[PDB]
Amino acid sequence: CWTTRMSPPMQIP
Amino acid sequence: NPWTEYMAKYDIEEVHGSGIRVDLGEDAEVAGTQYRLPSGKCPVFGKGIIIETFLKPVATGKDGGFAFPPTNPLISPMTLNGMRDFYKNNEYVKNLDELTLCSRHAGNMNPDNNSNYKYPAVYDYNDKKCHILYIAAQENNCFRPAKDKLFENYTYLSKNVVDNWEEVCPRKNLENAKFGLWVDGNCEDIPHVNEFSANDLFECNKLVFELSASDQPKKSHGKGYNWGNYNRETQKCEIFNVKPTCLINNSSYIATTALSHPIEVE
Repeated sequence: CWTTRMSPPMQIP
Repeated sequence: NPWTEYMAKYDIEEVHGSGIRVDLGEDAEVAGTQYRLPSGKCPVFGKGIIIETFLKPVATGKDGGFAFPPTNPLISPMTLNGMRDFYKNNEYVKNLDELTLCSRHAGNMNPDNNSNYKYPAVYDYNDKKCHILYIAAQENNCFRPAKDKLFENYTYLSKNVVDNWEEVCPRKNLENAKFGLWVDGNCEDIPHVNEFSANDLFECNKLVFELSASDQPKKSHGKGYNWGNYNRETQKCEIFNVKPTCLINNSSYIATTALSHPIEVE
């Protein structure tokens, strides 16, 4: 449901 | 004033800059809707939320807490070692102290389709776990913020917790010391204080927290009754709302703040 702001950007559902 | 550098961390209005009891000093937008959210720059030692517990995952799909729901990979709750391993390629994050790391970890999760909404967090020193709070609300009195024996190892963290809080934020209580105001080469007593009876330092710290800066009626910008001189002999919690600028040596006193740990002394 969330997307990481810091690189690398991965989507945690 | 030779106390300037030392007393700098107790200028809570400057070093924290937001509410303590209730921290909602900033606003952020999520998909076109404005939300209030914590923004204090200092960690709040011993602060938790009492629900008439809150670190339980929030109910998804209402007997849950304020914390993040289960994820894959599970990023909340996450241990200190778990966080450091998770950011092992990020040199700007992996070596942060446990409190700042928890704050940056919570602020890493964007619920928007590049907004500035960053979740607050709670670091539990007991089992060294970082809990990302999905619910940023702190009082609805139904729940309320408070310092408790059950909360003594919790640490309420906003998104703006500075990485050098150890240097510029309060933590320890000052034993054999008394907050004062520096006037003409001498440290004078706080001219006016509000005396609350307190059995020990813990109870005094609890009272100061209850009366401290709050961004919600029961933005403060850090203004409020954030300090307290506890006389351990007369059992008086002397609470005031002006920043101290020096220390008076007095074995009967322990200097505490709303941000300070309820037990630790130095």
